[PDB]
Amino acid sequence: GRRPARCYRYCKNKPYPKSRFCRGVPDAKIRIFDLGRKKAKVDEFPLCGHMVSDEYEQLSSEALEAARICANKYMVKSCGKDGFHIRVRLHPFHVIRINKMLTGMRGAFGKPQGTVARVHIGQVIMSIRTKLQNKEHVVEALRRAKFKFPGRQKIHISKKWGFTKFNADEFEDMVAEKRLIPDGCGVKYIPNRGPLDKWRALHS
Amino acid sequence: ENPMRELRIRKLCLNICVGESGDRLTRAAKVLEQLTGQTPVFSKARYTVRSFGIRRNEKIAVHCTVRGAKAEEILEKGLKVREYELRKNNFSDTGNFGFGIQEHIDLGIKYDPSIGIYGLDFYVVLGRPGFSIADKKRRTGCIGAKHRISKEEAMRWFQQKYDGIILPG
Amino acid sequence: FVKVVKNKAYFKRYQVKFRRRREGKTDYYARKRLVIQDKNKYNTPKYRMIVRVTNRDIICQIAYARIEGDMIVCAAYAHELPKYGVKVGLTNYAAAYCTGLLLARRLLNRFGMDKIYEGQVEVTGDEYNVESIDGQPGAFTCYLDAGLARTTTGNKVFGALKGAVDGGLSIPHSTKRFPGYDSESKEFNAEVHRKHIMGQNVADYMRYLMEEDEDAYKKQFSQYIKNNVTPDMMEEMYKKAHAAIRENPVYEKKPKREVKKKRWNRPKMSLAQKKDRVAQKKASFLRAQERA
Amino acid sequence: TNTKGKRRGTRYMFSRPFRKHGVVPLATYMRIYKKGDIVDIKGMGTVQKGMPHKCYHGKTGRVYNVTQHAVGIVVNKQVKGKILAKRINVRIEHIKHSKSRDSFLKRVKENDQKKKEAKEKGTWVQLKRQPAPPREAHFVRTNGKEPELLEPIPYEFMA
RNA sequence: GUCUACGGCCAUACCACCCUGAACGCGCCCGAUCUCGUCUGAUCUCGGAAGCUAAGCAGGGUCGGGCCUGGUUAGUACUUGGAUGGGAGACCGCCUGGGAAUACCGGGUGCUGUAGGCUU
RNA sequence: GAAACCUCCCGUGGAGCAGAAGGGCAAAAGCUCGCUUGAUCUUGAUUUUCAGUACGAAUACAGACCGUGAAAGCGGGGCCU
RNA sequence: UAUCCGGUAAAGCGAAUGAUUAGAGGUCUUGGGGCCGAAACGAUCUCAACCUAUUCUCAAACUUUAAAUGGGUAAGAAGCC
Ligand SMILES: [Mg+2]
Ligand SMILES: [Mg+2]
Ligand SMILES: [Mg+2]
Ligand SMILES: [Mg+2]
Ligand SMILES: [Mg+2]
Ligand SMILES: [Mg+2]
Ligand SMILES: [Mg+2]
Ligand SMILES: [Mg+2]
Ligand SMILES: [Mg+2]
Ligand SMILES: [Mg+2]
Ligand SMILES: [Mg+2]
Repeated sequence: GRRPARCYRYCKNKPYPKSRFCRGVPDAKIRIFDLGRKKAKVDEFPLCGHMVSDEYEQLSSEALEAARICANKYMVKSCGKDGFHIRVRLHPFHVIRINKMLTGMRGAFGKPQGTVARVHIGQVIMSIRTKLQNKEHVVEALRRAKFKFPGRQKIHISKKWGFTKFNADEFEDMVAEKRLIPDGCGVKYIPNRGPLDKWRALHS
Repeated sequence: ENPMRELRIRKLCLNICVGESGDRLTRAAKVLEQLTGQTPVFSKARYTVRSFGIRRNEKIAVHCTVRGAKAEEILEKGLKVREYELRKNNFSDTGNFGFGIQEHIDLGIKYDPSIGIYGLDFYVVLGRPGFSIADKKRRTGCIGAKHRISKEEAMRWFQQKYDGIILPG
Repeated sequence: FVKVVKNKAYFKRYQVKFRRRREGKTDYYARKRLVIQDKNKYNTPKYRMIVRVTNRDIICQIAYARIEGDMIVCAAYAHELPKYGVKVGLTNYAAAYCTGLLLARRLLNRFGMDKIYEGQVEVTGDEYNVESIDGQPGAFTCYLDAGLARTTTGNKVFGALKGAVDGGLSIPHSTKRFPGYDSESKEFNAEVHRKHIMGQNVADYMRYLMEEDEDAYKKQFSQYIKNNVTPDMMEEMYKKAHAAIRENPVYEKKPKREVKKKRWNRPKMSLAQKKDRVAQKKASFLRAQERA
Repeated sequence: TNTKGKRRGTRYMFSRPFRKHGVVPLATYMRIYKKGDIVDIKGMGTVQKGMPHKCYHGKTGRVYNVTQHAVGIVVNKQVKGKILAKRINVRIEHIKHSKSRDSFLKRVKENDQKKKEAKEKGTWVQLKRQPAPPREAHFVRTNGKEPELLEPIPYEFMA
């Protein structure tokens, strides 16, 4: 049906998003960019395993989805149906083209074949949060998920708390301070600045 | 002991939307002219609506803005036919109120088989001293804040002045 | 509830209009046409006879525009007029005339063209304008800056403009909006105009009220009744004032001194005060809640 | 092949900057150009009468003519192999005084000061400029405290 | 100290709500005979001066938003010139000079020209 | 009645400006009135394509005769391409 | 050495435009489907769009920012007084 992944790998063209101009684009294979217990509280999942990319390459929507199932399947089988949260952090926005041959190279300009993610060197592909129990189960999940992607991707466990931007060493104190306040999957960082009436809702 | 926070009637607005044009509208314009003691204005439609049977720039409604003592007098008549009751929803958050009358002859006008029974629409722009700031030409402004009439404040003016009830629901 | 119209975003993207455009003062559309010179004129001034009527006052200024902030060569106010003769009705058309006239005379006295360009003396009211005399310094010429005033027939600005024209400034104008000119005929009386210049429109209203009801007259013309300005006294009064202006227009100010130098205002609260003030509100909240 | 249209590609060039739209504030108009004023051209979107062509934006040149509300201005425009000094009639709004020349005039004025004085004295003074010379010999006192050692830091992978 | 008229630069000047304003101003304010204009003396025009700072206006306030300006981000991202450097490629490292932008954290919150007041 | 007409509030333009898109534009360049024919007559200069020839299109002036506005001004077609 | 010009790399999207993930919060709206309701903004979920802070990820024909390399001028007798 579709072309080999070989042929759309390197980030060669300018980014060609689905827009006014580029239309009639077929929908991306991947759709659900996160799954597992996504309705979980910051506190009850701090681990944050990442699959980072080490190639400035393009990943297919097809390969993302496949990798996502692969990781989630293992996470379910391993720990449990509601024991993790996985986030895919690359959406296929770039539209990829296809000049098709039954005229020759005259007036050759592609129709939209499919979509694709462009991924920089050092950029995270997938990311998983679960417990301090469960580190090894994530690693292998991401390990298995590597095999669905072309190029090369390290698996890495971050020094953050969960899917927060905050360093896990200081996360718990900050809550004690109320620097930080739980807010679904995330956590709202409160600063000094805002009128004092906001400060009177806390400390009360 | 307030000096000029004296909530007054800035203007009274009266409109008969017949939604016809031609003769019905010319007929209804006489009713306001008998009531207010001044020629009204015909407003035209914004755009055609095949449902209502109106066309763009076709004269739909007649209306007029009464000011001063005559607006106080006509407002009084309009409340007498309504029996000095309003509701909470009849007041706008801006501190204005309004109410219908179902037939102008109730106010105190003679019917005619031609010049029939045009129901009409009172609406009262309440105001204060020094609201004109907004609408003058040169050094304009906005009327502060503790000076703006609240919904509550306009209800209590009605509850005092015209001895009204403001029934709930 | 609704979508907040005035977000962070709104204010980030927001552009203010100029300061005086905000204050509701300066029509910059008109200012550009008024004030800028033709570049090949170079640094030669472009004067304008600014006239603004305040609720209690009429100011008449002559100004050109430099880049630092348009400079004012001369001015006359309606509140000066007491010197000359005018006790009351200082925002009235007649007063506007005196105030304009006075500006012309005071201006002319600076340049030494007080003796040349006497201008119109008898006050006809008709189309008058100044012809510059050959072998003599030319006639001063500015243009009327009406401002935001709705320029209609009989507007008081044109009362001032008429005055400065009779005072001997060549300011171009038509008579299409002096009070007198008829809309549904298109001729100019210039006796109606004279009446207005002399305050006879005011005197007749005074005579009309006194005839009808004493109390309304007494209410309407309270400062006219005090100072004893009567209807029959009115025309003479303005003619005296015109002469006195015409004989001595020079402004002398008052020698202002003996000032205590005290702050009526409230000065700006220093960082450190503001910093503590929240500190005290923080403490006071804590000590307050540790009770109930 | 691209369109020859006058305004092609001036989407950004002739576009008032961020939060500087609206009234062309008045100094702009009311400042005087004589003959032989050095003047830098910079087209503007609000005023479309007397706009310069996109080629002369950025370019500086001298004023030759001054009309009522514009200024003729000789500017040099390169064309493949030949520089053509050519004369264009820009409306004031698209033009500033180029300061480039004033720093020169400041220096010549300063020279005339330093030539009048130092003549009766006898001591001749350096009027020519000189490029930044090598930075001279000097001591550095490590006052009490010794130097601070800088080990390069061990790598770690952050993302 | 501060205002009015005409301003220049146009948020350090905007917005929100809160407080305070002596004198002079500026206003709101009271009228429609005349000028002028409205469906309407609301606006506009005109004649006033009994009230009042309620509002506009000014000055201040807010762990305020916004804007302005520093730090950090970071010698990071990018990048001129160099090599028979690496790497299967993708890309990367070095040399040679140049060098940013958010988030985050500080500080600031109109200056001033001409003419004329008031605080004598 | 989700939509008719009226009224108060907010509203940096998120509308509109014949048409493609881009720019520009708020006591306007938008809308609504009033008066109009500068879309008129006539020299050269200049810009843009450029060979630095033409055409078209435009820019600044200058001389006439008008328009409009209290005026300063603006206007010799269409906000600019 | 002075001085203008710039909107590409980068960056940004808790700034506009457009795209786009997630949960917190919200009878804003209202609905369509429910379950417990005669029915009830009653209770309970829900999914629609909208909104209040956050959050994931983007742009040749988006952008508040904004490089490097780069293009003008100027650096005197044709000047000063
Ligand atoms: Mg094959
Ligand atoms: Mg390609
Ligand atoms: Mg005007
Ligand atoms: Mg009135
Ligand atoms: Mg006040
Ligand atoms: Mg107050
Ligand atoms: Mg702040
Ligand atoms: Mg047009
Ligand atoms: Mg001509
Ligand atoms: Mg470009
Ligand atoms: Mg980019």
